[PDB]
Amino acid sequence: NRAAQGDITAPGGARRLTGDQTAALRDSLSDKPAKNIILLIGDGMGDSEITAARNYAEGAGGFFKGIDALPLTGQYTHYALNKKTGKPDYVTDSAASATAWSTGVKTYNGALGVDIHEKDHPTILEMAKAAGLATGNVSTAELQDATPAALVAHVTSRKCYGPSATSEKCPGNALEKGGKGSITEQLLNARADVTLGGGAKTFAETATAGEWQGKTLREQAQARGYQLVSDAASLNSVTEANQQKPLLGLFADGNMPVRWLGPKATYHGNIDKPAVTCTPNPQRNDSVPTLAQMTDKAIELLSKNEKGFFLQVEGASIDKQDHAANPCGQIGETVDLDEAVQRALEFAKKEGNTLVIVTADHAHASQIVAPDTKAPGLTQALNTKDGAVMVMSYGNSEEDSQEHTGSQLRIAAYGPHAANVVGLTDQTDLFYTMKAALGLK
Amino acid sequence: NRAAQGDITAPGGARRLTGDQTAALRDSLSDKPAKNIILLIGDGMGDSEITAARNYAEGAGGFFKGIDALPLTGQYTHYALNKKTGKPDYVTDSAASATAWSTGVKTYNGALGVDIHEKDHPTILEMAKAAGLATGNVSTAELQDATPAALVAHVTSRKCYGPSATSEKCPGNALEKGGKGSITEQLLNARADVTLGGGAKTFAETATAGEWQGKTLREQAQARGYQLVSDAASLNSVTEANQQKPLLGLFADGNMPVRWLGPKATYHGNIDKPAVTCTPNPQRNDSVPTLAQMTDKAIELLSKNEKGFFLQVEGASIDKQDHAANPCGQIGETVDLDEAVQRALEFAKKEGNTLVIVTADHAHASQIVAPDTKAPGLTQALNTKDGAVMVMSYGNSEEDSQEHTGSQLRIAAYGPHAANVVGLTDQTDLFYTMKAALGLK
Ligand SMILES: [Zn+2]
Ligand SMILES: [Zn+2]
Ligand SMILES: [Zn+2]
Ligand SMILES: [Zn+2]
Ligand SMILES: [Zn+2]
Ligand SMILES: [Zn+2]
Repeated sequence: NRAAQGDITAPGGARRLTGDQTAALRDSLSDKPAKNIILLIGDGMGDSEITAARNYAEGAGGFFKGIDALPLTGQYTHYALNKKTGKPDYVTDSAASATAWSTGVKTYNGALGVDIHEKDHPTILEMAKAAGLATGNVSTAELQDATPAALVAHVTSRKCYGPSATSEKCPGNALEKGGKGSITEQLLNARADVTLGGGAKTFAETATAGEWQGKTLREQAQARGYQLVSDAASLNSVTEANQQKPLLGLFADGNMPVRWLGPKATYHGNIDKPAVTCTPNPQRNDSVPTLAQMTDKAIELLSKNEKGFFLQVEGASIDKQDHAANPCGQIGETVDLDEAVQRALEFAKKEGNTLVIVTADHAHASQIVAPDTKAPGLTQALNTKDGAVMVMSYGNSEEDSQEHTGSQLRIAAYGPHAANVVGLTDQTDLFYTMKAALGLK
Repeated sequence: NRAAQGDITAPGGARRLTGDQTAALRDSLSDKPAKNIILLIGDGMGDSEITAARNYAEGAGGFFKGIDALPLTGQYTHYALNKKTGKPDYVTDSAASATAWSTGVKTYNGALGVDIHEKDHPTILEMAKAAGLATGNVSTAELQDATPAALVAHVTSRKCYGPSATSEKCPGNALEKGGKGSITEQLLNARADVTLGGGAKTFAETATAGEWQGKTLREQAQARGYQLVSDAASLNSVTEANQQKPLLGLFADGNMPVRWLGPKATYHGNIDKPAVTCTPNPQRNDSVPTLAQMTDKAIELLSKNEKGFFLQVEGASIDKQDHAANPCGQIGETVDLDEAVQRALEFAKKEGNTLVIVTADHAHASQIVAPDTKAPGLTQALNTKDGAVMVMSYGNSEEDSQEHTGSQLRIAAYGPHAANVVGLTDQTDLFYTMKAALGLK
């Protein structure tokens, strides 16, 4: 626990520590192998986003019981490459970053599972599976989106969702041109044991070539032995997931719905609008599983493999609501993630051989600023759990989408080999940390 | 060393790690006493600021040999308190934040060494000196400015530089009303062995009461046994500093000039103005010591003391140039600090009983964004060491001054007790960390 000790107005009352950490920390260090790994990604979840969520939901002196509880921490850099020059491109997108931690190679913005030369490289999930480990890939995004796609698809543009877009935009990748296929087709080939998220829509396309031609990708999935679920009760009734019967959960047509609703930040909104309180999203049907519920089932199913498992969990819409300049949506998706993280830590603490990592793909726009701020972008005032006003500012785009930022950001870990996130590292080190911790080749 | 391995375009070439860190970090873990501490603060130096500076000066895959080299890292919270309510104020100023790590108690914005009830609390410097340790206080700001002033002064507003402003803004601290006096008067009473910075201007005022009434604060210093220096050569030639002959250096009227010149960011500056390369500041005379040089003399003089020393070093103008939306200024001052950090680490590695800590008082405005960004605030394109463009954005104030932000930010450390900065901590923990490390009371 790292909440404030007591009365934050008094001496020592805002302390998060109760005693010397040296012994505890020594004891947090083990370089025995990891049997399992859970990687949780908050898309766009930089320190700022963590801090704003913490402040709103738990109070400034509060503590995220998942997010904030990983004891080994550092900062890592997630710059991409300029595709022509090979030089750094200081602000990555989700595809280049996800490619870095999943393959160990930098690449250009938009690219999945390929380097700047457009050459494929195998992913941590593929190398898990090859070693006979169970594999999970979970996200609140449409499953074609960069973050989950990067683990199972090798394509020259992240827009290559299915056959249609792939033919037009990744001709080199398209099945009918002899390539590996669209992101959705490659996802079906990769056959992780557990794949849960949104993105049903693209499954309605029919393949233009290959063994399942003329059939929707949904049909292909059924033809190939996959159990399809599409809501929380059907997911919960699944009793196994393996190579003979892999699980594919499709819980929405595009992105899964956000947990909280609030208004969009506006010009001078912290000055001209009253403070806001977020509310649970009245549009999110109770029958859509949450990210922690997706995470439960995935852990439950994968932990059955005696050899071990690799699991990626993405809180995808932190980023998407940060783009939308929607503090409540943004914060709620961070709360959402913290719940999934608690699940992971609770399994990992009891199992004892599980390395859990929590970070983001890149930083974002949202800034916490003073209540009287007069800023040129979009702002909004929030009433926090402390009963004070926090203002959030989105000040880096005049267009309709607040943009990523280049700042290094937090990475934290618990479990075997967690030492390797500490100090300054690069996103590509995380690939090798994962590879090594599981003893893969 | 945590530079990129090799060819950042190739598998594994952006890695910062050369192998498994578990055993190295184990060996970084000592709970034996610290004999000395050196605390370096980059004012306004958030993770974004570090990143921008590294990107520019060392390249994206580069490594600050000082700043980036401390092996035990975490993230800390620095929210202040509303004076009336006692609730968190999510964006601190430099006075509340420096009060927190220097006394271990939160306070309101603009307060120095006092809590929200205006009650004094002892500082780590005062406590060091009482235990017989040598003490230094160094900064590129005027020495009355919040960050250095917090170690030696107790006032209700940070604006109470000398007798003149203290009588009218901090009437309860004014000497003529029976208070402890202005920041400058209290600074002189506290009598650190070594005190170096700017702020000569205020020493020209005359005291309104007390033993040295009717004399200038400069004459008071002389009369009280202090050796006064005003430039690098005179500073170089000092051979001792102690309670009989304490050292006070005053190297500028107000703030010391910055190291680098470049133009101010402007609206659409990344688009309408060409890329900038920073150059050295023609206004900074060579006779002005640098922060590293100040740090050198300080370390050398203070290390005479057999029992130990406490030293704080502030790269103060990272913040001020962030305020002024001036990337070359901001970056130059971060490079300046990295040098002073190198001095400190070199000294700690050789002496081996010294805890060194590098952090910031709070986060700031500057954001690294994409080259074609169209932002509503102030931007600028810069040519980095990698021969690529980085754009920087200042997007949270339509006034002449860009504003602090509340994100938690990096704290890093090296030496005995440095475990206590790892994970999530509060800025007030840092006080207690320092205190227990030095066995103080
Ligand atoms: Zn992203
Ligand atoms: Zn994503
Ligand atoms: Zn995004
Ligand atoms: Zn400051
Ligand atoms: Zn300062
Ligand atoms: Zn400031």
